[PDB]
Amino acid sequence: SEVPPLLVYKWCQGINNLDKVWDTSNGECNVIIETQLSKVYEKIELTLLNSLLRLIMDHNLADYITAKNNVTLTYKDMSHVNSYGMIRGLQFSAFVFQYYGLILDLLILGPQRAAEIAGPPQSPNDFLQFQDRDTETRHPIRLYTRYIDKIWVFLRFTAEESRDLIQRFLTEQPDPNFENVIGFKSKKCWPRDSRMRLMRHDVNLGRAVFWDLKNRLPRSVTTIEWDDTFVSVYSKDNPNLLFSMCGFEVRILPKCRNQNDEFPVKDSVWSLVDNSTKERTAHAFLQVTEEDIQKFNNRIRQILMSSGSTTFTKIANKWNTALIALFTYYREAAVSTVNLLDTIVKCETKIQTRVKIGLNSKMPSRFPPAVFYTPKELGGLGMLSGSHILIPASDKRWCKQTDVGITHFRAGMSHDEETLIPNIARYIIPWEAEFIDSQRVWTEYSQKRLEAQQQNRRLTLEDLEDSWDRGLPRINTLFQKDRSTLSFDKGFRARAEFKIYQLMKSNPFWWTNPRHDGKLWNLNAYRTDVIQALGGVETILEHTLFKATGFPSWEGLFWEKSSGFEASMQFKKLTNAQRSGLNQIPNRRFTLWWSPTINRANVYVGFQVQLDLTGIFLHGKIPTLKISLIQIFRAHLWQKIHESVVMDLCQVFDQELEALSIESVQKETIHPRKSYKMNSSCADIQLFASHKWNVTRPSLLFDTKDVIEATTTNKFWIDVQLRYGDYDSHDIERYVRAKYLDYTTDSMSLYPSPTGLMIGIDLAYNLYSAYGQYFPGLKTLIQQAMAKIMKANPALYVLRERIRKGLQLYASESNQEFLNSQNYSELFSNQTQLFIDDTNVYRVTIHKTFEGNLTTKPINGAIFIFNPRTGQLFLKIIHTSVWAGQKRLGQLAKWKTAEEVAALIRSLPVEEQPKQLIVTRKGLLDPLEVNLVDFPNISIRASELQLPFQAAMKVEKLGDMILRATEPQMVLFNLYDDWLKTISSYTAFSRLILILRALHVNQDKTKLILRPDKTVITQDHHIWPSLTDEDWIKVEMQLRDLILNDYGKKNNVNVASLTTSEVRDIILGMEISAPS
Amino acid sequence: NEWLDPSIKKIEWSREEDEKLLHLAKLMPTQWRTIAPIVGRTANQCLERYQKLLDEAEQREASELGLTGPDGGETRAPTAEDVRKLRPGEIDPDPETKPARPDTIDLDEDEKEMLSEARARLANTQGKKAKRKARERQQEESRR
Amino acid sequence: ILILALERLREAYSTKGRLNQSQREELALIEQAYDSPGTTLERIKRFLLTQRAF
Amino acid sequence: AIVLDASYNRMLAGPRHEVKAVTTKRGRERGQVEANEDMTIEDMISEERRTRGQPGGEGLRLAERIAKDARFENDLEYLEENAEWLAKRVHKTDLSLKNIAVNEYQKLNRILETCPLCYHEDRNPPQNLPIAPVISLGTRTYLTLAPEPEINGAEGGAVIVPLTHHTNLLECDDDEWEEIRNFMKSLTRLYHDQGRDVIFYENAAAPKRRQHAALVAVPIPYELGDTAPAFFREAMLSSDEEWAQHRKVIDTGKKAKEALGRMAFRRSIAKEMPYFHVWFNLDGGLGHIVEDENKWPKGDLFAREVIGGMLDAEPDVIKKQGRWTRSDERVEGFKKRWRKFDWTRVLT
RNA sequence: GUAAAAAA
Ligand SMILES: [Zn+2]
Repeated sequence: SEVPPLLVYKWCQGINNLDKVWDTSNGECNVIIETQLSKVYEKIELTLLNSLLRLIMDHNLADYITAKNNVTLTYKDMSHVNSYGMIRGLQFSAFVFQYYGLILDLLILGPQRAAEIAGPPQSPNDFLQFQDRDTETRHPIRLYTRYIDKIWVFLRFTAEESRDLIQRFLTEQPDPNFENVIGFKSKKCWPRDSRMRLMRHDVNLGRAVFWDLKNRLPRSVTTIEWDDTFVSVYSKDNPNLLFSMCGFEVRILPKCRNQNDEFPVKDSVWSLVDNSTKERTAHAFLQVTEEDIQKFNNRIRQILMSSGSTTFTKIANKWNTALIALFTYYREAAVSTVNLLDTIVKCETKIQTRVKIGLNSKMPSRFPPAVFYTPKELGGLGMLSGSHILIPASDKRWCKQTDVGITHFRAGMSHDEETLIPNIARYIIPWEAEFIDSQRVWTEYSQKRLEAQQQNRRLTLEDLEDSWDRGLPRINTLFQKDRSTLSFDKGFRARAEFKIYQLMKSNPFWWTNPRHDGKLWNLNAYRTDVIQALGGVETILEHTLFKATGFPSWEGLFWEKSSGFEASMQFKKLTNAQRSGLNQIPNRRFTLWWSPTINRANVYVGFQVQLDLTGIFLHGKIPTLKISLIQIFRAHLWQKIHESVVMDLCQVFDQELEALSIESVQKETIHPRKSYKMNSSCADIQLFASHKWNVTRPSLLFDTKDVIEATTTNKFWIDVQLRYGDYDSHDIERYVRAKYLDYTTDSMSLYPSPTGLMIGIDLAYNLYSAYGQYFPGLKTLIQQAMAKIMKANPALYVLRERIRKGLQLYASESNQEFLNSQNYSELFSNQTQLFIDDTNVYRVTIHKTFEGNLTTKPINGAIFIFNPRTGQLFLKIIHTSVWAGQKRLGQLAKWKTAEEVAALIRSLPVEEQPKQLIVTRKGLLDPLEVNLVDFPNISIRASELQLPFQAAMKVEKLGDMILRATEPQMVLFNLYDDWLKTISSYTAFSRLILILRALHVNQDKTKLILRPDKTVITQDHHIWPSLTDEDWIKVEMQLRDLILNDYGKKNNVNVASLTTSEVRDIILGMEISAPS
Repeated sequence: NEWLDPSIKKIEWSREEDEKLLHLAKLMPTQWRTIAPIVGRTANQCLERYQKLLDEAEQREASELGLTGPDGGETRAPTAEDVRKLRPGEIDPDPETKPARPDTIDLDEDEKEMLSEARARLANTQGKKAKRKARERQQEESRR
Repeated sequence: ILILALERLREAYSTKGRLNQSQREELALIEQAYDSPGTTLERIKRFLLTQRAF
Repeated sequence: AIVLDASYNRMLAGPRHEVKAVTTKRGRERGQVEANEDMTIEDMISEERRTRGQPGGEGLRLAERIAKDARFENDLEYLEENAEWLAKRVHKTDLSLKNIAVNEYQKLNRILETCPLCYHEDRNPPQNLPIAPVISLGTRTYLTLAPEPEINGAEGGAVIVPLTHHTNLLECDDDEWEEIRNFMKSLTRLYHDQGRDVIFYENAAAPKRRQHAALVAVPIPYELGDTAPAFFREAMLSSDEEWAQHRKVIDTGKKAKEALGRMAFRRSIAKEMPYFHVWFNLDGGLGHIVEDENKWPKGDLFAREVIGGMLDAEPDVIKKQGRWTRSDERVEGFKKRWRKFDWTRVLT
C-alpha cells in the first residue's frame, strides 16, 4: 500500500493518535524500542520450516521450498551444502521469510495481544488502529511493526507497571554503579537541548524493556542485541520521542511540551494532527541518518570506482539517478539534514572532477556550468544539481552575425541577481503535501468520472489535465499499459528488498515501483529553468560548436546513438584497454561539440601550444580533441581553405577589373604556410590601380562613415587571415583591427604596398570581418562576395561536412536550404542551373483483368530536364522494355534516372556542363549525388517547390510522343519560344509557371483560355500559341484568377485576403498557413 | 560429481542401505543433499531409490488387496515412473545422473571434430614463447 | 501469474550489455515461456510436484 | 561480379582519391592502402559523398583504429603521445569492400524475397502477389489487413503499405505519402461510418531489421478514442531510457497546429533515426525516438501492449505476434465491406 | 601487423 516515507508518516500519526500519549501527569512513560532480529535467516531450521509451511500451504509446495533451500553453494574452488539456514536468493525467499517473521511476531507479542493488534479476522484493523479505546489501552504494547527483520515497538507504561518491570529487571541484573548511562544509547544528530543528559529511571526503563523482549525470544531461533537496539523514553523529564525508520531520524515534540508561544513555520516539519479534536497536537522533526548519508556517499564512490573507464554521459546518468532517488526519497529530511547537503556538494564536485580528468589530466580553473548542466538535447551532459553553482555573465555573453554585422548581448545584465543552477530540492514537492494532494486528487478523479458517466459523455484530456502528475498512486498509473497483471502482482516491495540477494546491481529506487506507484517526480520545469538560468539556447550554442556546423535551427537536431561497439567489434578479441577506449568514443563526440569553451586560456591556464598544419592554439593537452581536430583539418585543410578563399576572391577581382577600374590583379604565391603562420603576415592579393584613387580612413567593413582621405594611391593589397577562435576570443572585428594595425606598424611584415585591406575569417564560429582602407566599390563588392563565399566555398563545405560526421549529428527537414522564394529569385544569375524531374518516369496504370483483378502495368516515362536560364527542355524517354524484368522498381527508377543524368553530363562538354542542379524529388539526392561523385564541382540541391512537370507531361505533343515511343529516346525542346527576345527571363519563367500550374489544375479551361480564338494557330517548332503582349498578360491574369478561384473553392479561403507574395506562393506551389 | 567420480556406487542397494535411507528420509524430510552423505550415495540416487521403494510398496499393497483382476489386461494404472515418463517434447532434468549412451556405428561430424580436437589438445603442452624458441632454433640451424 | 514472473526475470536482464552463456539461455527460456505459456505451466507444475534435488 | 554498382556499395563509385598504395612489399602484394594527404576540392568532396551513410561512421572508424592498435593503453598520456597515428584513419582493401558489397547483396536478397509485403513484376503468378492479400491498390501503395490474432475490440484493422520496400515513411516519396494520406482519409471516413475512431501508427523502432515500412490503422471506440493521447504519452514516457538524449515525446500535432501543415511528421523527424509515431489526426499526432534498443519492446509489441491496455485484453492475445496468410476469409469480408469507400475504385 | 639484416 505505502512507500517507506508514508510508513514513517503513518507511524508518527499513530503515535500522535494514541490515547493520552503525551500525558505525563500520573508518571506514565512511553517507550519506543527499535531493534533487529539477529541471525534469523542463518538460524532457520529446515525441518521446522517444512512443518510451518506445511501448515499454511500444500505439502508439495512446502517440500519444494525446503528442498530448494537444501542446495550446494559454490564459489570458485569452494563448495558446501547448505543444510541449515535459508537462502535469501531464491525467488520466494521474501515470502518465506515474511511468514517466518510473522511466527516470530507471535512469539514477541503473545497470541492475545497479536490478535488485538491485528483485529478480528472478518474486520481487521487498519495499520496502527484498534477496534476501540479499551482494547487499545488494555495492554502496554500499543504499536508494533516489523519491516523484514527490523522491529519497532511502542509501549505505554503506567507508574505501577513501570515500577514492577524495573523491579524485576534489577532483581535479575543488579547494577548500581551508573554505567547504564555510560553504555546507553542516544541520538547525537539532534541538538543537545533536543536531548539532554539522561536519568536513572528512564535509563532503567529502557534497558528493562530491552531485557523483557530479549527474554521473550529464544536464542536458538533468534535474539535481539543491545548494540543493534536503540531505545527512547518519553517521560515527565524527557519531553522528546526519538526513533529511526527506513532512513529517517524522527524526533517528536508535543505542542503541550514546547516552550515557545509561536513557531517558525517550516516546510520540513510534520505537524501531527489529532484525528478526533482535529488540531495539530505535535511536531515531528525529520533528518536523514548518518548511515544513509554514508550510503549515498558509497553509491557515488561506487560510480567513480567502476566509472574510471566509461563515458561522461553514463557517469552523468548514474549521478542523476542517484541524486533524484536521494531527493525524491528524503524530501524534507534531506533539506533538514546539514551533513547530507555538504556530502552532495562534495560528490557533485567529484563527478565533475571525473569528467574534467577524463577530458584532460590537469585540473583547470573554470569549466562552465553550461557544459556540465546543459540538457542532453543541446549536447550537454544533462546533470542535475543538489548544490548552488554560480553562472557568470562572462559565460552568459553571446554574439550573433547578421548581414549588418555583429551584435553583442550580455544576458543576465537585465539584473544584478546571481543566476544559479536550479535545485531539484526546489523542484520536488514535500511528502506531506504529496499525501494530502493524493487524497484530494483521487477524490477529484472519482467525482469527475461520476459526472462523465452522468452526462454520458467522453472523458477528455481537459477533464483529466489538471489532475495529472498527482497522487499515490498516480492517475498516470491509471493510464499505463498493463493493469490486469498489476491487479495480480503482490509482494513487490518485499520482493525488491530481497532482490539485493539475486542481483549485483543495486537499485537506488528500491522503495518505489513505477508500475504500481508511478513516476513520483518530473523535471520539465527544471530543464526549462536550467536553460533560462544558463542564459538561453542562443547563449548555450554560443558556448558550443553550433555555429561551425552550419545548421539553421537547434530544433530538429538529432544525435545518433553510438555505443554498440561491444556487440559490433568484440569478435576481434580486444584487450581490456582497447575495449575501454571503444567504450569512450562518445567522449570524442562530447569533446568536439563543447570544444570552443574548453580550450580557453582562462580555463586551462598554461603554456599554450600550436597544432600542426593549423593555427589552433591548444591550452593544455586534450588528446581526444587533438585527434578529432587532426581528423578534421587533415590533408592541409587550413592552408587549402586559405587557398580556396584567395582563389574565389581573385576570381571575383578578375571578373570585376572593369567595374573597379583595376588595371590588373596579382596572386602572390611565395608563401604557402603564411595562412597558419601567426607571428606576422604577408599579403595575398595585389591590386594595381589604372588611375589614382582616393581611399578612406582605416575602418571596419560595415562602418557607414567613410572619410575619404586626400592621399592618392596606386597599389593595394587584400590579406586574408584565418582564425580558429575560442569562446574567450572570437570577436573577429576586434581581431582584424588589432592584427591589421600590428602587421602594418610592425617592420618584420612586408606588405608589397602602402594601401590595403585585411579580411579575417573565424572558422570555429563562422564569422568574418575586414579592416583597412577603401576606395569606392570595396564595401558592397566584398559584402556580396564574402556572403556568397561562406555560403558557397567548397573547402568550407568539406569542413562543415567533416564536423557533422565527427559529431554524428542528423537534421530533420529543416535541413540545408532547399528551393524557396529567395533562391527562387536567385536562379537567374550567371551560373548555369538545371532542374531534374523524375516523377513522370516510372508510370504504372491499373488495368482490369477478365478475373476482375488489378494489374500495375507500366508505361513509358520521361526524365525531364529544364534549363531556366535559357528555357531549354531535355527529355529522356524510357520504355517498358527497360522496366521489364526488374525488382524494387521505384528504387531502381531513381537509380536509373541518376545513371542517365550522369551519362548526359558525361556527354556534355566542359563549357556546357552545369554549375548547379536542382532535383524536384528529394529522394534523388543520394543516387544523383553518388553518380556525380565524378563531377563534384556540380552543386546538387533539392526543391521544396512542387513544380507541375506533371502538367508538362500533360501537354499534348510530348505525351503523344511518349505514348508513341518504342525505344528509349533523347530529345530537346524550347519552352521560352520567343519570350527570350521579347521579355525578361524572370517574366518568361513567371509566365511559364503560370501556364504550367494552369495545366496542372485543369486542362479544358486551360486550353480554352490559351486558345480563345480559332484564328490563333500554334505553329510547328513552338509549343504555345503565339499572342501579343497584351493578349499574353490577359491570358496570364485569366489563368491566375482561375487558379486562385480553384484554390479558394478547394481550401474554403477567400481569394481577396491573399497578398501578392502569397498568391505568388500558391502559383509556385508552396503551402501557407491560414491567415484566420 | 553425479556420475563419473570413482567414489559413486552404481551397484544395487543393500538392505542396510535401504533401511538407512528410509530412516534418514523420515528424520530430515526432503533434505536430500543432507541425507546423501550419511547414506553414502548421491542425492539423486537416494531420491530415485526412495521413490522406487515407495512405489514398490504401493504395488505390493495393490497386489495384496487384489483390486485389479488377472495380470493379462490393460486395466492397470500407470506407475509413478510411467507418469514421469517424458511427454513428447519433454526435457530430462538429470542427464548427468543418467548412465552413458554407447557410441553408434557412424559418428556424427561434431563427434569426429570433438575426437580430433581432444587428441590435439591432450598432446599439446607448450606455450607461445616455447614454440617460437623451438622454431627459431630450427631456423638458426638452417641459416647457419 | 506466469507473465508477472517472466517480466520480473526479464527486467533482471533489462540493462545488460555483455551476456554470458547462462544469461543468453535464460533469455531464450523466457521467450520460449512467452511463446508457449501452457507448456511452461505444465512443466513448472511437474517440477513442483516432483523435483526435490536441484 | 554480377553488376554490383554504387547503389550496392557507395564506395564502389569511381576512383578512390583518398587512398594511396603502400610502398612496402606487403602493400604491393596484399593490397593495403593509406591516406592521400595531398588532396583537393574534388578528392575531399568525392570522399564525403561516398562515405555518408556508412554504418557506425567516424566513431566506428576510430574504433577500428583502436582495435588494430595492439600497444593501446586507455590513458590520456598514451592518447596524446599517439594522437597522430590514432587520428590516422583506416581504409579497407577493395577485396574486403567487395566482400561487404556481396554480403549486403545476399542479406538484401534474402530479406527482399522473404518479405511478405513486396510486389515485383519478375516472378510468375501466383507468386507475383504478396503474402498479404491485396484489397485496393493505388499507383504505388496498397492496403491489406492486420494479421491474426488481432486485439479484441479493435477488429478489422488494416495496414497501408507502399510497393517500395522502405524502412521509413520518411524515406517514402511525396506521391506515396499523398496516396497514403488518401488511404488514411478513406479509412477515417469508413470507421466514422462504423461509429468508431481510428488511430494510425508506424513502428520504425528497429531500422536494422529492414522490415517493410507499413502504416497500421487500428480502430478504437469513441471514449478511448478521445483519451488515446494520454495512453500513448504515458507509454512513451515510461518505456525508454530515463535520461534520454532527445525529448521523450515530440508533438507533431502541436507543430502542425502551430505552423507546419501536413508536413509536421515528415519535417519534424530525421529519417536516419529509429522511431515510433502515432497519428490521431490526419496532419499530426506524436512520436518518440527509440534510444534504448534493450528497454524498448521487440517488434510491434509496444503498440500491441498500448492498444491492449486501452482495450483491456488477454496478454496472450497481446504478445502473440501476427502471422500473415495468403487466402483469408476475413480479408474477403473486409473487402466486401470496404468497396464502398474505395477511391482507387472511383479512379478505375 | 602496433610493441627483433572433398585442412592485422
Ligand atoms: Zn517488403
